[PDB]
Amino acid sequence: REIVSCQAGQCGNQIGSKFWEVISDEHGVDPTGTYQGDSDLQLERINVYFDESSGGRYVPRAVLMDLEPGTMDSVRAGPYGQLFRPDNFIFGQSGAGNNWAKGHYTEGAELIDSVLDVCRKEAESCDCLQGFQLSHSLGGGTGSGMGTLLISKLREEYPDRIMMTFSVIPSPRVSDTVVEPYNTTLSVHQLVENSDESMCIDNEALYDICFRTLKLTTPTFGDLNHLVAAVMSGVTCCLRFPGQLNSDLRKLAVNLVPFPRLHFFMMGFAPLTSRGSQQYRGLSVAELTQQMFDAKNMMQAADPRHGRYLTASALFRGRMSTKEVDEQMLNVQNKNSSYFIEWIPNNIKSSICDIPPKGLKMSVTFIGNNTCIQEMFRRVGEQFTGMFRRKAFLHWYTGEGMDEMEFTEAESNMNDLVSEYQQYQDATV
Amino acid sequence: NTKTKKQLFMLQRAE
Amino acid sequence: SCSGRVCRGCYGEIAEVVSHMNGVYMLQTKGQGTAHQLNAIWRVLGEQLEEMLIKKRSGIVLDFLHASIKVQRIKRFDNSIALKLKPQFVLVPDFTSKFHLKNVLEMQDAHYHATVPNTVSYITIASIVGTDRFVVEAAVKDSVREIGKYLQRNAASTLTIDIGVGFVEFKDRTYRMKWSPEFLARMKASVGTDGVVTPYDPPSRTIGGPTAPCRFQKGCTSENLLQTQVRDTMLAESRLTAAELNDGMGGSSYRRT
Amino acid sequence: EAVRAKEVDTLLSLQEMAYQMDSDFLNEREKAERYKGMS
Amino acid sequence: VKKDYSPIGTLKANSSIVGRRHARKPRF
Amino acid sequence: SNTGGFNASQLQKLREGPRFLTLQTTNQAIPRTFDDG
Amino acid sequence: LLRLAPAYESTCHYQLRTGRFYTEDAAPPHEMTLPDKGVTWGKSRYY
Amino acid sequence: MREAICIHIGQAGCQVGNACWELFCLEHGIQPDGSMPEDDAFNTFFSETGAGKHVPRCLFLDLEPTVVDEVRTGTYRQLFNPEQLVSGKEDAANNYARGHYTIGKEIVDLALDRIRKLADNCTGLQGFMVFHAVGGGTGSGLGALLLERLSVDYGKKSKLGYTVYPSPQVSTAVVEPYNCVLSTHSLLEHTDVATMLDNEAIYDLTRRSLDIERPSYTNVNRLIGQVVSSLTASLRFDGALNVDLTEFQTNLVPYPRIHFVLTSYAPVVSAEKAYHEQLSVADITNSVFEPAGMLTKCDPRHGKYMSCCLMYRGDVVPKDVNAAIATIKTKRTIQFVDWCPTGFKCGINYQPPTVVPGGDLAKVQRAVCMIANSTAIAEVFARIDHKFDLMYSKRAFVHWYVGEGMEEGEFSEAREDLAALEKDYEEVGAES
Amino acid sequence: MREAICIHIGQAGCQVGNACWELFCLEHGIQPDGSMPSDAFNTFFSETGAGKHVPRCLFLDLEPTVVDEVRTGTYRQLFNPEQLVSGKEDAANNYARGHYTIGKEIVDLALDRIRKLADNCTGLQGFMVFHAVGGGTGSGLGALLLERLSVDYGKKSKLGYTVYPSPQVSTAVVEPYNCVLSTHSLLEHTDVATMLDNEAIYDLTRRSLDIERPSYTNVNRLIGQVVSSLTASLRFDGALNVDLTEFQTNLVPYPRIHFVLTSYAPVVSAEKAYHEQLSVADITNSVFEPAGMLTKCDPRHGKYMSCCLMYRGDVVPKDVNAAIATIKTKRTIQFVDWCPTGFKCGINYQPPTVVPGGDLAKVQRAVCMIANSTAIAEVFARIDHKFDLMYSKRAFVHWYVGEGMEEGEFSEAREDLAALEKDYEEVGAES
Amino acid sequence: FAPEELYKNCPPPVLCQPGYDFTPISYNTFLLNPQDPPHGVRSVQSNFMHSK
Amino acid sequence: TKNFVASNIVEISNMVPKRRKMQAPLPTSRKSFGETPAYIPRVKREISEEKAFLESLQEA
Ligand SMILES: Nc1nc2c(ncn2[C@@H]2O[C@H](COP(=O)(O)OP(=O)(O)OP(=O)(O)O)[C@@H](O)[C@H]2O)c(=O)[nH]1
Ligand SMILES: Nc1nc2c(ncn2[C@@H]2O[C@H](COP(=O)(O)OP(=O)(O)OP(=O)(O)O)[C@@H](O)[C@H]2O)c(=O)[nH]1
Ligand SMILES: Nc1nc2c(ncn2[C@@H]2O[C@H](COP(=O)(O)OP(=O)(O)O)[C@@H](O)[C@H]2O)c(=O)[nH]1
Ligand SMILES: [Mg+2]
Ligand SMILES: [Mg+2]
Ligand SMILES: [Zn+2]
Repeated sequence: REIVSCQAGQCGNQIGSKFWEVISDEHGVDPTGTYQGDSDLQLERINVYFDESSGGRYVPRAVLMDLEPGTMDSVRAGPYGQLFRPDNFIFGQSGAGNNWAKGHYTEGAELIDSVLDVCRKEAESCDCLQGFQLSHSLGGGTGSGMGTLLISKLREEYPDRIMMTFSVIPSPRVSDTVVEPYNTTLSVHQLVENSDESMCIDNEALYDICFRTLKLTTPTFGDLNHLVAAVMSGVTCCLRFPGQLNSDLRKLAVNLVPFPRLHFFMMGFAPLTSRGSQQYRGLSVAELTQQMFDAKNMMQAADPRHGRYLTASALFRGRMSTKEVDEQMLNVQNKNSSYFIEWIPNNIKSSICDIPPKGLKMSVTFIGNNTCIQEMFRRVGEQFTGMFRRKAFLHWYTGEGMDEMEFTEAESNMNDLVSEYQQYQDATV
Repeated sequence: NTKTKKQLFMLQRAE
Repeated sequence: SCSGRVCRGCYGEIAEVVSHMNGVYMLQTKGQGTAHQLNAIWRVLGEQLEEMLIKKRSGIVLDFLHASIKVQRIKRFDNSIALKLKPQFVLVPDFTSKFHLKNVLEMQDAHYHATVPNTVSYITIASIVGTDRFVVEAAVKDSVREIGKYLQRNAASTLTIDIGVGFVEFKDRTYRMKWSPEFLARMKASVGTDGVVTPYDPPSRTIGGPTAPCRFQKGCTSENLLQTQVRDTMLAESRLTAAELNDGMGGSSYRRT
Repeated sequence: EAVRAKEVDTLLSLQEMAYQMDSDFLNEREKAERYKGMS
Repeated sequence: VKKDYSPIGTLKANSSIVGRRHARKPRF
Repeated sequence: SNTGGFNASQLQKLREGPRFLTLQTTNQAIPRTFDDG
Repeated sequence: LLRLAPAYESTCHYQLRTGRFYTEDAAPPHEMTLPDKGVTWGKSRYY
Repeated sequence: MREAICIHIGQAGCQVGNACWELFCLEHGIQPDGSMPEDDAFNTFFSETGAGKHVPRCLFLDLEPTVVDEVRTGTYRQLFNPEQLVSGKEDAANNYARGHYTIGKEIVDLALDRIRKLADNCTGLQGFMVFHAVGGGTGSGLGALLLERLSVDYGKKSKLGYTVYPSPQVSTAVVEPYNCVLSTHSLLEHTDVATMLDNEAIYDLTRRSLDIERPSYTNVNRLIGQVVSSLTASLRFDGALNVDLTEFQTNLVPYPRIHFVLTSYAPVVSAEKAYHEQLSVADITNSVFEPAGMLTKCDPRHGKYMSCCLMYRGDVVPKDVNAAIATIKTKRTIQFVDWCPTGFKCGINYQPPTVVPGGDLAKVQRAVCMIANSTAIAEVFARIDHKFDLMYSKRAFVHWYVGEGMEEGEFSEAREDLAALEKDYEEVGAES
Repeated sequence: MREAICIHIGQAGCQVGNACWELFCLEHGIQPDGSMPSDAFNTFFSETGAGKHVPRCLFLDLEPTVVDEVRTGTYRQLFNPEQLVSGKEDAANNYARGHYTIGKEIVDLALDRIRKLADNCTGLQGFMVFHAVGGGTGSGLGALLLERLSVDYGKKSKLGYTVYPSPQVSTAVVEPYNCVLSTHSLLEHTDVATMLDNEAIYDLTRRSLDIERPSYTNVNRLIGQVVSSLTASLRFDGALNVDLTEFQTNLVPYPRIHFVLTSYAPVVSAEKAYHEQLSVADITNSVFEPAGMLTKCDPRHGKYMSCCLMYRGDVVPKDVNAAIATIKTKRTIQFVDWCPTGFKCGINYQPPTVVPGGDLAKVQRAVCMIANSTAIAEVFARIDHKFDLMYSKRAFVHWYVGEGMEEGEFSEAREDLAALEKDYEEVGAES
Repeated sequence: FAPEELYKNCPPPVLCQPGYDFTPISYNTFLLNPQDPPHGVRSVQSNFMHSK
Repeated sequence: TKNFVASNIVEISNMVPKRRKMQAPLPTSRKSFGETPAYIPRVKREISEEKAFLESLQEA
C-alpha cells in the first residue's frame, strides 16, 4: 500500500514541502537522500512515501504542480528541495491569477496531460497503491481549479483507490482575496463527489492555535504548514509503522463516512504545547483525549459546540495501553452525549501505532465528521450569493468558456451539502 | 550554491 | 418474429419501471411522478448533453456515462490552432463496476485529450421540464439504476437508450455506441471549420438501426403488460424471511423482501 | 549470493550515474556538426 | 448408497444439478 | 544544472567500488559453485 | 531539553522477546535491526 | 496423531495466535528456532520433521502485511513455516463485504490450500480452532468465508470459533455491530462451538484480579492463550477425565442454533495476591461463576444455565471437583433449565498450566476454565442487535458494504436471523 | 545398451540441452573435459578409444549464435564438434522458412549426424527432442526432422518436450501461426508430446522456489530436473524400472491423444525445504496440485486419462500405494470413467542431484509426473483462439506465402486443430 | 467441457489472481469421495488413511 | 426541498452491490470450440478465388 502525494498551488506546494520534511525526519531521510535512521523499522515501510533509486537514495513519491514557476523554484531552493524529482516538478509559465477558469478550463487543460502522465507513472511504479493524497487551497486559482480537475480524473481512473484531499478553505477575517468565495464554491462541489474524504484546513484557526495554544511569537505560513503536516503524517503512521491496533485510510473512511456526501472532516492535533508551558503540563492519554476534543485546539474554525459529531477518529502514536486509549473515548462519550449523535452509538474509532512522531513518546491526531463543518460552507454561501446577485467579478470567469449556469449549480451543491449535514444533525430516531 | 545563499538570506531575514 | 434482432428497447420501459417502484423518484415526487415526466426528463437531458458536446465541452452523466471529445492539435500554416474533434463515449467506472460491463476504450486513452468534463445541468433540465432539480436528480438516478438493472434481470436482446449525442445499445455484458448522424452533422456545422472525425459506427444490433420502431411502437408491450410484468418480477426477486417478523398490529406473518 | 548480487548491481548503477553525469553528450563539452557557441 | 445402474448394466454418474436456471432474453 | 551531486551513500558505494560497464555472458555469470560453508 | 532515547520496538516485539524470560535483563537486549523475513524478500511474498 | 489445526484470522486472531504459540512452546519446551533443548506430547500442535524440528500446525491470515511481517520479524520467525503464514495485499478496512466478497474471496482458496496441507500432514485430526474477532473486517468476512468453506471441505469436523465480539460500552469501530451481525450467519451455521472473548470483561478481570493498572492487548492475548491451553490440555496431556473437542461440543450444544457459549478462567490472580489465597478447587469453582470472574460481559444470573463444561488442571481431585459442583447446585442463584438437570461436564487433566515468563499470571497448582451455554447470553446479542437497528434504521454506513459488494437484503436477513436467535434463546430458556 | 539420443532444436532446445547436459554430467561424474577421475552413463554418454565420453546429443540450430556460444562455453571439450550442427541464418520466427526454404538444406546432414550417432548405439531406447513451437526453426526444422526420423527409423519412441506458447504473454506475435502449423508434425510423428510453457515454470519459481528474479537459466534448470527425473529409470537401478515405450503405451490412449503435462515435487527453496517434512504422501499431493505443474493447463477444468509417477530417492512402494490411494480418494481431481486404473508407477533408488549454485534444495525423495488428461483442450482452445483472431483477415500471412507454402496449409492446420479439440472434448464423455 | 456436465458433484474451481502474477489455474481442496469399496475385497490398507 | 435522510434511505436500499469480480468464460466454452470456425469457409473462398485468378491468367 502506497500513498502518492500530489500538491497544487503555492499553499498546497508549501504544505507538501513541509509534509515531506516531516516524513523525511520520521523515516531518517536527510535532505540529500541518505538514510540516517537509528532503527530500520523506519526503513521497513519507507516504500509507502519514498521510491528507492538504484544508488540507495530515496525520492518522495510526490507531484509538484502549479501554474507559476516561482513556487516550484522556491520549493526546490528550500532545504529539502533537492530531495524531489525534477521530472516530478511540473509548472506553467502563465499563472491562474486566483481564477478557477484559468485553473480548470484554459490553462489547467494544457498541463493536466503532463501531471496525469507523471501521476500515472508513479502509480505503476507503486507495486500496490493505497491511493492519492492531494494538498491544495480552495481559495486560489491553481490550487482550486487544477486540483479539482486532478481529483476528478484520478477518482475516475482509480475508483477503488483512496483519495485524500487536504483543502485549505479560506476565511473572511483572514482573507487576502476577493474571488476566493467564487473559487471555493466552484471547487468544493467537485470535491463533494470526486474525493472520498476532504478534511478542511482553515488559516484563521491555524493562526488562533499559534497565538494561544502554541504561544508562538512569530509563526508563519511554514508554521501553519507544519501544523497541517503533523496530522498529515499521523493519519498514515499506521500504514508506515506497526502498531497495537493498526488501521489504514480506507478503514478511516469506512468508520468516518456514514453517507457518501458526508466526508468533510474535522482537523486537530495533540499535544500542542508552547515552549514555556511544555514542562508545566503532564502529557498523557487523558490530556491528549481532552485536548483533541478542545474547540480551541481545532485547526478548523467551526466550533463543535454548535454541531454534533457524526463520527470521530483518534489515531494515537507511541507506546500505550488499550484500555486507557479507549476508556478516555468512552468517558468523553458519556460526558458529551449531548454533543455526540444518539442514533449512531460508539461514535469514536481508535487506532494505535507503536512508533510516536519525532519529538514525542506520545501523540494523537483527531479527525471528526462533526456537523458543525457546515458553518464555513454557510459563510462562503452568503459571500457567494452577495457577489453573484450583482454578477460582480464574473466577467473574468465567463470570458474563458465559463458561464452563469455552473455558478448556480455550485451554489446548488453548496445548499445540498449544507442540508445534508443539517438534516442528519437534527434528525431523530 | 545560489540556493544556499538564498537559504542564508532567508535565515537572516527570519532572525 | 419477436425473437431478437428486431425487438428494439425504448427508454419507456425503464420509465414505466421507475414510476412503478418504491424508488428515489417516487419518494421525491410523493407518488405523483409519471413515466411521461420521466420521458420528458430523459429527452431534455439528452438534449442538454448534446448541447454541451456541441459547445466543445465534455459532459458526464453521473454513474452512467462520460461523453467526451478527444481533440487533436495540428499547427496550421501560420501556426494558428486547428482542431480535430473526435467524439468518444465511455461508461462511468461506477456503472461498469455496478453492472459488470467493459469499455472498448481504456480510460487514460479516453482522457488524454478529453475536454474538461462538467455535470449535466440538472437545474436547466428541471427548468425545461417544469419540475424541481431534486426531482430531476432522483429521476435520473433511478433511471440509470434501472437501465443497468435491465441486463442483470435478463440480458440478451437490445436495450437502446436515446441520448442527444447518440444511441447506446445494451447486450449481455456488452454495449455498443452509435453516434447519431444529426448530432454528427451539428458538430460538423458548429465546429467552425476545425474538423470532426466520424467515429466508428459498429453494425446496428437491431434491424433498421437504433432509430427503429421499438416494442412500444410495434405493439409488443403496453403499459398494462409492463405493470403486471414488473409486479411479477418483483415477486420473483423477492425472498422470504427466515423467521416470523413480529410486524405491527401483532402480525408475526412473514413478508417478502 | 543475493546480497552480493544486490551490492554489485548497486555499484554498477553508481558507475552508471557517474558515467552519465560525466558524459560529454549530456554535459555539452567537446566543428561543422558540433558547433555550439563562441568561447 | 445411491448407485443407479442402467438396464444394460452401466453405472451412471451421480448428479447434483437442482434444475435449469432459465437465463433468457429480456422481458419484464 | 544546479540540481545537486551524488547522494552521500552513493559517494560511499562509488568509492567502495570510457569503458564497458558489464562484459560477461548469462551462462558465464550463472552460478556453478558451492561456497566454503 | 534532553534528546529522546531511541526506542523503536513494538508491543508485539516486546511480547515475543520477553515471553520466555522472567525479566528484561535476562531477555536479550533489543536490537535496532530487525531480522530478514526471508532469504530473498520481495513483493511476490505478499498476496 | 490426536492433533488440532490452529487458524488465526485478522488482527485479533494473529496476536491471539502469537500468544497461544509462545504459550505452547513454553508448555512443550521448543525454542523459538523450532528445536528441542515421551516428550512427543507436542505432536497435537507441532508436526515433527526428520531433522527434529517442530513446525506448529498453524495458519495465519490477515489482509494487511503489517501483522504477519511483525510475526516474521519477531522472536519466533524460524518457528513458523514460511508458507501457511499468508499475507494479504490491503486490509478489509473494517468491512464485512470487503472481507467476504471482493478481497477475501480470492485468497480463501489459498487459505483452504494451506489448511489442506496441514490436514494431509496430520493424521488424527480432531478439528480446527479459528481465532478471530467479529468486530473487524477481515476477521468477520474472511473468517466467515473460511469457516463456511471448511464446512463443505471437511464435512462434520469440529470447528471451535474463539471470537472477540464487540463489548457493550467499550468499542473500537463504528461498523462493529454491522460486522458482528453479518458474521453471525456463518458463526451460527458453520461453527459447532463459538466462544466469546470480548475485551471489556478481560479488561475488568485484569483490573480487579491481576492488580495491573495498565494491561493491554498483550495481556488480553496472554489470557486468551491461557484459556485455550487450559481447554485443550485434556488432549494435549494425560488426565483423569480425558475429553476431546467433539466430546465437549456435543455436550455444550443442545440445539444447532443454540451453540454460542461463554467462557471463564480461574484462578486468574496476580502473584502479589496469589499467595494470600487458598486456591482450592471449591474456591476456584466458586470464582468461576462470579459475574466479574469471566471473559464475557454478560451477567450469567440473567438467564437459565444450560450446560457448563469445566476443565480442571493440576493437582485437582475429582471429589473436590464434585464437592464444588454440589455447592454450585445448592447455590441456586445460578439455575439450570428444567430439561437439562445434569447440566455439567467435567474434564480433569494432571498438567498444571505453565505460566508465561514475563507475564502477569501467577504459578498455581490447579486451575479451572469453564465454558457455559446459558440463556443469559442473549444480553450481548440483544445489545448488538439494538445497535444494528439504530444504525440500519436510516442506512448509515451501508453504502460502504453495498459499493464493496453485498446486498441490502443481506443486512435485513442478518437482522432477522439475529432476532430469530434472540427468540430461540428465550424459547429454550422457557419452563416446560 | 538402453541408449537414448537427445536432439535439441532452436534456441530454446539448445539452452534446455545445455542445462540438461550440465545436470547429466553432474550426475554421472563426467567432467567438462570428458573423463571421470575415479555404466549408467552409457545411456547418454559413449566411450571413445581415447578415454573421452562423448554425449549422444545433436545440437541442431539454424543460426550460429547459440551453437557458437555452446562451442566456446565450458563444455567445449565435452561436446563433439560435428554433433553441434549450426546453420548460417535462422528461420526468423517463420515456420515456412524453417520448414521449406532453410530447413531442407540442413536436414540431410542432420539425419547424417543422427545416423552416425545411432549406429554406435546398440540398445537405443529412442529420441528425446527438445524444442519450442513458438519459434521458426524450433517449429519448422523440428517438424521436418521429426518427419524424417519417423519415415526411416520406424516405431522408435520419440519424446518431444515442446515449450508451447503461453496463454497471455508473448515474446513473439507469429508464434500462434508457428505452433498451429507445427502441430501437424507434433500430432502425427511424435510419440509423446510434452507441454512445457514458460508461465507455469515462472509461477512455480515465484511461489515455491522463492526467487524474485527467475530467468531462462532457472527455467532450463527446472526442465533439466524434470528430464532427469523422467529418464533416470533407464540409467540407475530402481525398485520399478520403466522405459520410454513402457510409459508411452500407458500415456497414449488414442493415436491423437499424446499431449501430456509435467510436474515435479518437491520443487522448493533451501529456506523452505528444511521447514517441511517431505514425505511420499506430501510430495504426491504437491504433484497433484494443479499449481505445481509445468503447464498453464487446469486439470480441474478437465478429466484425467493417465498419470505416470517417477519416484526418486528413498521412496518405497509402501508409501507409493498409500499416496496413490489418497489421491484416488480425493474428489477435486476426477479420473475419466473409462480408465479406472489410470496410474503408472516407477521408483528409483537414486535421489535427485543438485546442481552447484542452483536453487533447488536437495531432497531425500522426489517425484515427477507425466499425465495425459482431457484438460489439454483448454490450452489448445486458447492457442487456436489466438490463431483465429490472427487469421480472421490474414495478417502475417504474406511472409508464409512468400517463404514457400501454399496458404491452404493454414486452413488444413485449422481443421486439424478443430478435430483435436473435438475428440479431446468427446473422449472425456461419460459412457 | 461445459461446467454443468463437468462439475456434477464437485465445486467449481474458482479462479483467483492472488498467488499468481499470471492466469490463475486452480487450487485443490480436501473433499473426499464417499466410501465406495470394491465389492468383496478384504479391507486392504497399506498405511494409515484418513477415514471417510 | 428534499428529505435527504429519506432520499438516502431509498438510494441505499435500491442500489445493488458493485465491484464484484466474476469469472472469465472458460476457453473450452467457446461457441466455435470443437468444430471449424465460420470464417474458415470464407478463407477457402478467397483462396479459391486467387487460385482461379492465376488459373485464368494461365488459360489466357
Ligand atoms: N483481545 C484482543 N482483541 C483485539 C486485538 N486486536 C484487535 N482486537 C479486536 O479487533 C476489534 C477491531 O477490529 P480490527 O481492528 O479491524 O481487527 P480485526 O478484527 O482483526 O479486523 P482487520 O483489522 O480487518 O483484520 C477490536 O474491537 C478488538 O476487540 C488484540 O490484540 N487482542
Ligand atoms: N524454457 C525456455 N524457453 C525458451 C528459452 N529460449 C527461448 N525459449 C522459447 O522460445 C520461444 C520464442 O521463440 P524464438 O525466439 O523464435 O526462439 P526459438 O523457439 O528457439 O526459435 P529461433 O529463435 O528461430 O531459434 C519462447 O516462447 C520461449 O518459450 C529458454 O532459454 N528456456
Ligand atoms: N496554511 C497555509 N496557508 C497558505 C500558505 N500560502 C498561502 N496560504 C493561504 O492561501 C490563500 C491564497 O491562496 P493562493 O496562494 O493564491 O492559492 P494558489 O493560487 O493555489 O497558489 C491565502 O489566503 C493564504 O491564507 C501556506 O504556506 N500555508
Ligand atoms: Mg487489520
Ligand atoms: Mg533463434
Ligand atoms: Zn416484441
